[PDB]
Amino acid sequence: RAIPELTKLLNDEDQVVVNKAAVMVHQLSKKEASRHAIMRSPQMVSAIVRTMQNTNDVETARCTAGTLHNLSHHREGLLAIFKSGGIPALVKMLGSPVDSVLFYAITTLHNLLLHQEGAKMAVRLAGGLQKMVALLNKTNVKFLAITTDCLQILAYGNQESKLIILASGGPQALVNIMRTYTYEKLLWTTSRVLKVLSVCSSNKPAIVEAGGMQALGLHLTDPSQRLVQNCLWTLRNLSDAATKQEGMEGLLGTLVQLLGSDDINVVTCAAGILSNLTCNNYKNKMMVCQVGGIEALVRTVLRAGDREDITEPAICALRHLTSRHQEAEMAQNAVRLHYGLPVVVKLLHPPSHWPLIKATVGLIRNLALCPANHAPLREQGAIPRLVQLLVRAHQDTQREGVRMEEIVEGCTGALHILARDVHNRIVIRGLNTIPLFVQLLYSPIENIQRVAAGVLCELAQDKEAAEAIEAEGATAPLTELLHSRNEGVATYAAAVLFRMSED
Amino acid sequence: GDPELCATDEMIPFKDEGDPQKEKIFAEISHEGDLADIKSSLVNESE
Repeated sequence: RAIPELTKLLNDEDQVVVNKAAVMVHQLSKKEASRHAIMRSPQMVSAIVRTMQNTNDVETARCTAGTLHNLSHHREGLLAIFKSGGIPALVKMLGSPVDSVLFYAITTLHNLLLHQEGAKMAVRLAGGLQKMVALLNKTNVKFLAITTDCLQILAYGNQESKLIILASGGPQALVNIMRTYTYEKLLWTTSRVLKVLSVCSSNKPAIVEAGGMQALGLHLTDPSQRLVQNCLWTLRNLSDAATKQEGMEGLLGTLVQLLGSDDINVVTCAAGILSNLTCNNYKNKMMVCQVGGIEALVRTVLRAGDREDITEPAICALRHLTSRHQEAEMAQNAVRLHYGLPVVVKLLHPPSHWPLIKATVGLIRNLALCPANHAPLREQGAIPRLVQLLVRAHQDTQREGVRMEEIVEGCTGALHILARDVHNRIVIRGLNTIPLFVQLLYSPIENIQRVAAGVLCELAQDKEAAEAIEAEGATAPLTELLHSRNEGVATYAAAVLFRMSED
Repeated sequence: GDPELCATDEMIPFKDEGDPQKEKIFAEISHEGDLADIKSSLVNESE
C-alpha cells in the first residue's frame, strides 16, 4: 500500500528523533490490518527490535515491546518476530525495571514458546532461563504465573534446562511462591514446573532442602483438584529424598487424614508418601502415631482388601511405626486394639504376592515384641503360617519379585521374636522346626545364620528343647560360628552354647 | 527389647512408572484457554 511508503521513513529517526517515532509505530500496530502492512517490512520488524534492544529511554521500550506483542498473535506474526532476532532482545528486556515492559516481554516470549518453532532453543541460548528464574521474586501473581509457565515450557523433556534452573536457585524461588501465594492458576503453573523438576535426580535434594515438601503440603486441602494432584504426586516422588527434614508436622498430619479419602488414587498416594516419610526418622514416627496414624493405617488396610497397590505401602508404614522410636510399643499395642491382628495375619495368605508378604512378616516381627501380642498372634495362627512360608522359601533356595532369602530371614526373625513366650515355644518345636533351624546355621547368608541362632537361643532356655537341639548336632556349627565375622551371629552362637550346657 | 535397633527402614523409590492413570486423581477433572485469559489482563495493565 502507501502504508509501506510511510513505514520507510519510520525506519529512520536516528537521534532524539527516534523517541517519538517509536510512539508512532507502536500506535499504528494497534490496528488489525495496520498490523499486517508492518509484517512484510523486515526492515521495520528488525528496526522495532534494534530500537528496543538499544534504546535507553523507558517509554520508548514499552512502545517497541508493545508493538511485538500485537504481532505475536498471528501465525505469520511470530514467524518474523523470530526471523528478525527479536527473541534475544525480548529476553534482554527481562532485566528492565519498567513493569509495563516486563509484562510485554514475558507475554510475547510465552506466545513464541507455545507456537514458533525454534523459540525454545533460541530462548535457552539467550539465557532466558536464568533471567526468568531471577524474575521469580517479582510481586505480580499474574506475571509470576506466566513466568513459571515459560519455565515449565522450557524445562519439559529437557534435562539440560532442568539442571540450569537448579543452578540458578530456581527451586528455592519456586518453593517460596508455593509458601506465599494462594492464587490458583499460579500455584498450578508452579506445581507443574516443580513436578517436572522432581523427575530430575539432582533437583530432588534441592527441592527438598528448600522446604519443598512442607510447601506442597500446604495445599493438599485446596479445592482445585488439578493442584492437589500435582502436589500429591510430586510429594510422593520426593518422599525418598526427604527423610531428614524437620518441620514436617503439618504434612504428616494431613497425610494421615488423606488416608480417609474416597478417592482411591489419593489413598494409594498418601500411603506411599507416608511409607517413605516414616523411614528411619523417629520424630516423623512419633507424630504419625500421635495423630492416630496406626488406626488410620489399619482402617485403610481393611478397606483396601485385596488391593495391593494400597496394602503394601500401608503395611510398610505400619512396620516402620512399630519399631525404633519412643512410641513403638504404643503402636504395637494399637494394632491389636484396633483389630489389626487378624487382617495382618490374613495378608500372609493368597492372593498376596511376595512383596506384600515380605512387608507383613516384617510387621508381625515387630508386633511380637509386645508381650500382649504373643498370645493373640498365636491365636490368629501366625506361627504355623510363618513356618510354612519359611519351609517353602528354604526349599526354593535349595536348587520372583523378592528373593527367598529375605523371606527365610524374615520368617525366622519373626519366629525368633515369638519364641519369647513359653507356649509359643511349645507350638514351635511342636511343628518339627528344630532340625530346620539347625540346618539353617549352615546358610551362606550371615543374616540367616543370625536369625537361626537367635531362635535356637530362645528355644534353648527350655531343657527338653536344648536336648533336642543338642541331638541335632547343633554344637558343631555353633562352635564354628563362634568365630563368624558377623557380630550378631557370633553373639548368638555363644548365647546358644551357653544355654545348651546348663544342667 | 529390640536387639536390631540399627536396622534401617527401606525407602520405596517412586517415579513415573506403571499405568499413567493410577498416578492421576481417579475422579474426573475439567474445570491453552487457561493462561490466555491472564495474559490478556497483564497486557491491559501496561497502559
